[PDB]
Amino acid sequence: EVQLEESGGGLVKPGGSLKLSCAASGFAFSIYDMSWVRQTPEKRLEWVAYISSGGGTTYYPDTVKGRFTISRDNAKNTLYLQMSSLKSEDTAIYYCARHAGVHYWGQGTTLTVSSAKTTPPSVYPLAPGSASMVTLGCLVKGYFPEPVTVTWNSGSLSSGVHTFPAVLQSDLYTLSSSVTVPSSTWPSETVTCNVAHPASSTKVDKKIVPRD
Amino acid sequence: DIVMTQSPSSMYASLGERVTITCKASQDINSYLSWFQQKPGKSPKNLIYRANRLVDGVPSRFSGSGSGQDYSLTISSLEYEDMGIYYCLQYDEFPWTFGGGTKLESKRADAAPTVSIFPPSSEQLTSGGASVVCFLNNFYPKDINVKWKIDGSERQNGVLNSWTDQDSKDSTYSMSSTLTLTKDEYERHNSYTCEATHKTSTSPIVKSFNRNE
Ligand code: NA
Ligand code: NA
Ligand code: NA
Ligand code: NA
Repeated sequence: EVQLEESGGGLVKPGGSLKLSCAASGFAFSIYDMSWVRQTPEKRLEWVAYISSGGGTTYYPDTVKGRFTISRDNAKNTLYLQMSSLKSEDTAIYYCARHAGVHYWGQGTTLTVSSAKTTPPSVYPLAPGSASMVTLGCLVKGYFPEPVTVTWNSGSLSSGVHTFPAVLQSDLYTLSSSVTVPSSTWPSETVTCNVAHPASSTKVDKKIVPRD
Repeated sequence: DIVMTQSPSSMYASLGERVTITCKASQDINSYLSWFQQKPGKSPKNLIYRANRLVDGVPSRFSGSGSGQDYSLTISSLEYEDMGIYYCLQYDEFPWTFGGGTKLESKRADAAPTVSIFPPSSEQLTSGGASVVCFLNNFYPKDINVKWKIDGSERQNGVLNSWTDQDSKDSTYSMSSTLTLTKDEYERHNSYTCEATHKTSTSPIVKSFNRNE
């Protein structure tokens, strides 16, 4: 059927530039008007740009007019969004939508606009204080950018896990993850949280050991 | 531009329940209003266009009505697959603008949190920081208050809270509350308490530890 696949997202400094692509297939890309729509971290949707089927005419809201350029290569069946003078407020998931998005949306590509430095997390074990189920924790502090992937015993502890949304602390992110296990299993059987931060190419393991 | 506002911001509902959500435009939009549903991790899907016209394939329990400035979406008998965020969209005038969304969530019985508190780890103290972490897991409703007490006195500064999305299996919520201090400040005090309060005047769910073990 119809495929709309966005690419090109990533981390960009404010003032920077980035060009997104939306590869279309499964229909005559040259006979529809295309659009970009974005979703902020606050889960608000906003129209970004609109272009005619031939690519000659474009329409923008005032928030991006003069900075964003929607274009298309009909011979390559590709829609584009050229962004310049990027602002932190442009941080969002960007979707390409056919026409008015009544039927076909892409899966989106994520843009983060920030000056913060890429940083691997510090991972700290959370063991219960020295005094049937036992809850353990994993503090994932001071990383940038999103995301991280937290698993417990390489995924084998999947139920009773709560990984909480990251919060802002300094110019970095912090989150914790909890795991709940029968008291008969830990500490006699090991529990370790695994933390993957692909942006820094790091994967750290932290064993949860009882407090002295 | 035209401003779209939706109500309510969020609501709980049970299986089979009739659900109506509303959407108001800052000016007359001539029924050029569409409704979208979005599930976590996925893109918005168009359910209704032109205020009351169903997109092909959308089940019969969905309907829309309204005119001018006031519009509504109705689910005649809720299904669990209907949970998510619903957005209205006006396309009477470019830029097409969205309402703020209505989060439709799952109703269940009240549940107290399982509270767990954790002293800072030795590793973190070596770096000079001290995060005291508290988990409130598997509670309902989502509106819960966390109160930190340090040697019996309430502490508000330095607390960062984070709330999960509703658990898709048991309809509960979980949240973490993290009190971050320097090592020196943390070691000035003895007892640390995390208190989960739902409604006022009820006894809290409390966990505590003494730094002097
Ligand atoms: Na242009
Ligand atoms: Na492991
Ligand atoms: Na801090
Ligand atoms: Na620290």
